Amino acid sequence: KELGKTLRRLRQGKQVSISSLADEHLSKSQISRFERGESEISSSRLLNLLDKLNITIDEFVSTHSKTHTHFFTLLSRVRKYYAEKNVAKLLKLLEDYAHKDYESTMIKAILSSIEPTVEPSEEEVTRLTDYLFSVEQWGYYEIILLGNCSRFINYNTLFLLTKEMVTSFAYSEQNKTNKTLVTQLSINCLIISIDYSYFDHSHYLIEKIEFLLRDELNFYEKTVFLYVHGYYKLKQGQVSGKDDMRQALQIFKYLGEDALYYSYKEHYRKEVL
Amino acid sequence: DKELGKTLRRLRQGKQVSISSLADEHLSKSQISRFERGESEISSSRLLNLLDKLNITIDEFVSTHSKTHTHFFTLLSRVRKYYAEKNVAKLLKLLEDYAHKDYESTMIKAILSSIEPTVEPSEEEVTRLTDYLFSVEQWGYYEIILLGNCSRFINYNTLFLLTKEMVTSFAYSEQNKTNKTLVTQLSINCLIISIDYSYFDHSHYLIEKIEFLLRDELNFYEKTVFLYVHGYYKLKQGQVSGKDDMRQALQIFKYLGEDALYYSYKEHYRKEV
Repeated sequence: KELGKTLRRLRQGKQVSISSLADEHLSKSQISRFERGESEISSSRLLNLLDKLNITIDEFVSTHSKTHTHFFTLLSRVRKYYAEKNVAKLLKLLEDYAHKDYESTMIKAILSSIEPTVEPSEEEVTRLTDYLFSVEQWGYYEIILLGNCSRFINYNTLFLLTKEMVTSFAYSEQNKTNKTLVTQLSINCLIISIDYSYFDHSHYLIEKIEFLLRDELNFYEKTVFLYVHGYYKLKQGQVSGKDDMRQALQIFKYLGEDALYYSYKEHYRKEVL
Repeated sequence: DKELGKTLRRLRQGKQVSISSLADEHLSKSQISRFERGESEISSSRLLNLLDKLNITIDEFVSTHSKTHTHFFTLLSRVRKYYAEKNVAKLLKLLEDYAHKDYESTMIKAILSSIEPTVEPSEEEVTRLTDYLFSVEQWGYYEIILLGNCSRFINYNTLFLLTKEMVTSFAYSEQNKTNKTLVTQLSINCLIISIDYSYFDHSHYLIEKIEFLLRDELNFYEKTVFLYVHGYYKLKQGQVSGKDDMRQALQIFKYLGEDALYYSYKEHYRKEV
């Protein structure tokens, strides 16, 4: 509808003629009618055009519109209403997703942190975990659902799901945005393993987190891991973990991350001191 | 084409979705089948709608399909491999295969120069490259990677002016943020050069842009580098508190076990401070 106009603008900005893009299975008329909005074009031909023009399909669609993934839109709306503490609008979003079981479960799980009246039932959570167990390629969808619902999942199932998510990611194409989320959820499961004294699970998650952080930047996850791993060493007898936690606090302080600094500081004063 | 249908089927299979639930009055279930089998086409908007219905981000599609099926992505993966091995022989065979591709060959020669200084892009090649980058509608991954890898052969004044345009017009995706992160790094790199050449009006402009780019983001690595470089700017303006900023960034590197970064920034600190 308007995809053609986006293609024309980017194509012309690169000074690439339509005649230079045409070949045996892509004519100049097919490109022109698409750019003019007079005809659609096959997805394989668009991907061929974007490849010749060195435009990722992600850059192409995001230039056209921000409305192309309803799940990500739902996450941004929830992110907005949660910051506003807009209870009413979150419950309205819950009514929009009443026919979507997993999404409504996730909305109710997020809603509970600011309104204990709303809570996902155990049958709803079990349906979600059953879905996540049956998934063999963990994607952005699955990772976000687990992370935003982990508070209503028992530790045994949460650790089993985490291990399968990490394993599934290791055999994947290694999407970098998903890697970051998989790393953050593994650290969140590591925290709970240390607090509950499941040091066998803790040692396992530590080795996977180190693997996920290797040859990556991701200084935020490394900073959180420094604190959490030091917390593990403090409960294992090593007093050096106390130095690790203090260094992680200094990192938050030096970078002006006041919210993270004060959030971890009171945790350091409660469970360590 | 046929591989495109294979990608959508395994994506739909991984999400445990049936074809009748994806079908609507725009696309019948039988055509979804024929498309996955490579026996029929679908329009580009139908493909985008299918991915959204499957709750698969366009970034996920890029990493699972475009990464191994587009010219620029496969080129970068070969350059990274041959550069890591210092395989100058495999890099020139690459260049001869991309000799007809102008901007790609310019970048290959610019990267080969760091190991084999007899290879350099001509002044006519750089002018065509900067013409192109000055004239694009938006800065995508392709344009950002070109500037970052060829910046050694661009005079400072053009590099700064190109950096201004890149910051203003880069293709931004909220779900991904890969381009935004690269733009932040290249802006910090241009900031370092502006300080060494004592062009502090350019520096103060880049500082304000980098602070904006780091707002509402994590990116602790870029913030740690920016903390050092901003402290170097402060020191070069008589603000000796910049020394504290530079020492703090070095401590962040040391606490996180980033030895290559710690010693590299330490060496710069011991010389110029």
